[PDB]
Order: sequence, then C-alpha cells, then structure tokens
Amino acid sequence: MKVHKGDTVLVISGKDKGAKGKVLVAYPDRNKVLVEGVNRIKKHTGIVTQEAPIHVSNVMVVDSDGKPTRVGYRIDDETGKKVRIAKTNGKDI
Amino acid sequence: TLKVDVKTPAGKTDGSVELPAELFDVEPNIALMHQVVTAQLAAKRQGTHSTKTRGEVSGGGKKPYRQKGTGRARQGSTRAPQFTGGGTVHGPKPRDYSQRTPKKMIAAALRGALSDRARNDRIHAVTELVEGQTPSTKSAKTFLGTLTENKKVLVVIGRTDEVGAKSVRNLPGVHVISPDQLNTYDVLNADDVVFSVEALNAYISANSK
RNA sequence: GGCGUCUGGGGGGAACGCGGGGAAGUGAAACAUCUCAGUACCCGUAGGAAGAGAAAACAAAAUGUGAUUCCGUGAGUAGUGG
RNA sequence: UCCGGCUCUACCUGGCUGGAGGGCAGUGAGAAAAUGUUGUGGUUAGCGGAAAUGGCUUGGGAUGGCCUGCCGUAGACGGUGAGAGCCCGGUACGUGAAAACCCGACGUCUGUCUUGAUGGUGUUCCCGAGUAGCAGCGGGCCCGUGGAAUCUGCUGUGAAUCUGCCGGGACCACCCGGUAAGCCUGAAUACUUCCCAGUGACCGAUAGCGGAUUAGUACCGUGAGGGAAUGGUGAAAAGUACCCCGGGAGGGGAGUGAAAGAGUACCUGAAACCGUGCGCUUACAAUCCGUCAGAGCCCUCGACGUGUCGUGGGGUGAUGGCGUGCCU
Repeated sequence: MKVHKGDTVLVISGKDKGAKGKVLVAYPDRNKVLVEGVNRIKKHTGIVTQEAPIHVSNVMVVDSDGKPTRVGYRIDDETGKKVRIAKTNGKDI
Repeated sequence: TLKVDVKTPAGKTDGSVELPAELFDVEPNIALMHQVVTAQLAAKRQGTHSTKTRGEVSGGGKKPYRQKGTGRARQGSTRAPQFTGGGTVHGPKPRDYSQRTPKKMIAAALRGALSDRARNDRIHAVTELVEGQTPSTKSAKTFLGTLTENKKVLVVIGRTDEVGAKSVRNLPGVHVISPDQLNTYDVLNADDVVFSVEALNAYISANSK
C-alpha cells in the first residue's frame, strides 16, 4: 500500500487531521489502515472506545525528521532489492 | 492581402508571411458554415443505440390463452408492445449520421472561418513552438501567453513537429491540428490560430496552387 | 470367410462455405401459371476461411483485352411476365 | 566441367547410368520429414513514473469559495467523508521473460540441373471416349418452350486428333477467338462461441439481455417446451450499552450519529386507499352533484376605537335561477 504495519503516519484529512500515529493493522484489500489514537469510536459493549479503519489516502508516511512525504522506490543494484525512500529528503524510510 | 509577421520563441520578429486574399479575405457565410459544422458533428456522432422490437425479444411465440370465454382482452402474444417487458414499437436502431456535403461548400466554409479569424488579426505565425529536441510545457505556455491572452487557441504544426506537439499537448485550452486536417469546427471553436511557418506555407501551397 | 498384428475413424461447436432435398401463411384485392423463394427447415461435409481460378474466354473487324474472386457503375436498363 | 560404370560380346564410332566440383530451389501450389544458432522480434506475469500535510472561511468531513505557489512528453479516467493535475490507483513516457508458444534469419538437411545447350530442313504418329454431338423428358440462365443459343441431370444413340473439334443467342457459308472430355494454386472476400483494449448527443431496476438480486433459477407441463419476481441505511456499524411497559412483537426514556423527518420493515417518499383533531354545514327532503346570485358563521390583511368599513382576500355555505357524464 506504500504504507505498512508498524509504520508511523500523519493524518492529512478527516476529523483527526494533523494527529500523528502508528499503523497497527493494514488492509490491502480495503485500502484502509488502523492507526493509534485516530478515528476512535464509541461502541456499546460499558461503552468502549477504540479506533476504526481509516482510508489510506488520508495518511502520509512521516519522515525521520517528522515531515510527511510521498514515498518513492529506489532499486538496490547490488542485490536486486527495492526499498522505500522519501521524496522530501531522499533518505531511507 | 494581409500581412502576418513571424514571431520566434526568443521573442524577436523573423519575417513575414503574405496571406492571399482568396484564402484569408472571403466574406464569411453564416448559413454555409453552420451547415458544414452541423454535418461535421453529425459525422462525429456514432449511432450505437439499439432496442429489441416485438420480434427480437425472448419468447412470446405462442398465443397465451383462450380468446373467448375468459372475459378478458384478446392478446396474440406476451411480447406485444402494450405488455410490460414487451417489444419496442419505434425504438432507436443503429444508423449512420454522416452527410455528403460537397467539397466546394467545405472549402468555402473553412476559407470563411479563416478570413473571419484573420480580419480581427487573430492569426499568428511562429517558427517553432519551443527550442527543439526536448518538450517543455513551461516554455510553450510562456510563448503562447506572449502571443495571446485568449482562453482557447488552435496550434497548426506539421506532423513532423513532435517537440511542439508534445509541448503544447497538456495545456487546458490548446488544441493541436495538422495543416492538412484543418476544418471549420476546429477553427471556429478557437479564439486564436497559431500557425507554424512551414505549416502555413504548406497550407497556402496546397490550396492556392 | 477366419486368425494375428499396426495405423486411422466415431462425438461437440455461435456465425461464415460448398453440394443436395425443399414448403406454406402471403401478393396477385378471388386463384391454379407466377410470387413468396430456392426463403424457412432438413441432409452430407470442411476450412481458418471456403468455393472459383489459368480460356475448347470475351470482343467485333479496334493491327482490341488477356486466370479467378470481391466492391462501385452499367441499371431498375435491354428484356422477361395469366 | 572432370572421373566412372553400362548400351548382347572385344575392337574405331552415337545414346543410357553413377561419383567429385559448380550452381538452383525448399517445408512453399510448384516433393518431404526433421535438427541447431540467433532477433530488446511478438504474445503469455509486472516495475518505475513530476508537482501542496499551503493560508483564511463554511462545514461532521474540503475534493466548495477567496488568495498563494509547483509539475506538465503527465489537465485520460476512477477512488478518498461534497467539483482534486500536485492524497491514492494511475496517465504521458520508459523499462522486463527463467520457461512455453508464434513469427523471421542464417545453417545442417532435402531434392534438383548439369549425358548438356542453340538456332534450322521435309515427311509418318500423338494431343485426355461411352466423351463431344444428336433425340426424348427436366433444371437454371433477363429468357415462364418460345425461332431458343451457352451450361447441366436421367434414358437411348454415339465421332473424330489439327484441311480435328468447340464458341461468336435458331441455322448455313466466310472470317475471328479458343484448344473440352486430367489435377493443384496464395492475396484481395464472409463471420465471431472465445480472449484483450476501448468507445457511445445508447438504458438506468415496469428500462437495458429472459436474467444488476438463488436465472434459464423458482414454478408450470408426462414430454418437446414455457418461464418469472426481488437493486440504494450510514462516511464509517459507530446496527441503539443501560432502565421501564410487555410472554414476545412493539414502544418510551438513555445513548451513537451532522441528521434516527437515516433503526438492518432503513436515500428521496407522490397518487390511489385508510385514520385522528379543528372550523362551517346537514334529520319536511326528489340533488350528471356543478355554475351564477347569495343570508349566516369562522379566519385573515389595512384604516379609524372600544366595533365598523374596505379598489380587500379566504373556508363552509341555508336559499333562488340554470343545467340530459366522457369516448367511439
């Protein structure tokens, strides 16, 4: 999805826009991800409160220096691998 | 006899192109141009609309029930037009909308549109859209802005001018046509016409010969 | 004719091809010649296409064209028809 | 070209047959089956791919409005909480095949000509047989038997080999054209069960395929066969925890939601049809049920006082006049 489980992202749209979080579950089928502390709902169980899936277009992968970016791919010609890079700085993400 | 001075992307005038009177000074004919563009749009439209008549719907090959004794209206099939799910009486069918407009009418309409464009000096001539060998939409946009401030423009360049065609391709109001494919609809739809020098010369040579 | 041994066939498929058999409602304001129509349907067969194809040909005195096939004209013409 | 072996036998002469160069062709109609190398040649999976977390404001949410920039060989099209080139999938543009298959190319391979080629002179033989022609009965040609040529089926009869035969719309003569009774032949042409990529002044759930939902299903018929109906909560289920009435169903509070006039009987919610509340009217009355006058009661808009008129408006209407539904 260009975003992975364990990646930390910044929400760029919605009610919780501007809040940082950590992706815990991603759904390649639905283009939706689950992030820490965003899109929390109030389900009746007491009334529990937990996150709800948010579309992947609403999040941006944050950089090492805390700057959201679009992610790009560079190919490691030594071993044939293909790793993600950030387009704001070019550093490995 | 109208004069058009050639402009270069560097911003300096190069020379001049002499527009013949019989090609750029004819009196526009509104009715003729209207007929020509209507025929053009009719030729563009594809008639891919069809409906199943009473004979092409599935089933309905038997007379339903007793004509008499029932006390109901007499029916010959369950696919009759009045029946729900029945056939269509006079529905759309595939057809061709192209019209056989004479050559002289089309040529006269194109000449009239071009002469109307030239009368208000909306005709511009350039050597090249951008510096060659590499498309550059920014340079082309800047040059077109210098040439005119209108919304819709028409760029007429040769089929070998790949760099210019690719450069002016993405602009929202720019339409690219070939010199031998000029038509009334494209000329009239555009506020300004930008002619390549080789394209303009080719058009004049092809027509006035 | 029997025995043994090898190689083939058998059936399915929407349309298109070729060769055969082949209606009636209909129109003619009736109807039988005629039309509908060699249509509908049936039979035997293929191929990726099939069929035709190399003059025992047209033509009309032109010191003329030059296998077949397909498209446009010729032309709804010459004609044919209770 | 050279060499060799044969034309009963050996010797001098002309013709057959093999072996070496040299060509010439090829999976082709012109014979056939194979086997290798090579082509960023193709097809059968993919990858990369520019530029905004921009400011103010409305909003549940910006993808709305105003104002700033940026990319553009990329402003095609979709998605994302409302109209997004700069959020995502992507697009322009470049890239990619281990293996299989398909196209070519060069080869092994195969045949084939070389025992051959040229232009001259006067005579005998051959040039596709139950075939052509004719006769009878038919078919099809513009031609329906007609003066009916060409082509063709069945039955009889049945020739010639080049001064021969056939055709030139009955037929005869002359000229002209051609050479039947043997066989193969690519391209131009027709089509789409199926796969791929798109398009639409085509439909949008009584439409469009019969079939957007269990669809040739349910169901009907012994059978061939006939053959339906049913789409939309919300951005996300956050699908109403808990309390109360009730056996439940259902509902009232409480919550979630921007909205429950979105509660899984769910977008919008018309008409027919059925209720509830209020105002007027109706039990001495012969009513195509309306229309024209019209008392009374109720409501409402102005002015002046305390209710009374007015270039007023509405609802219901006692009562009088008139009045024989629509369509074919």
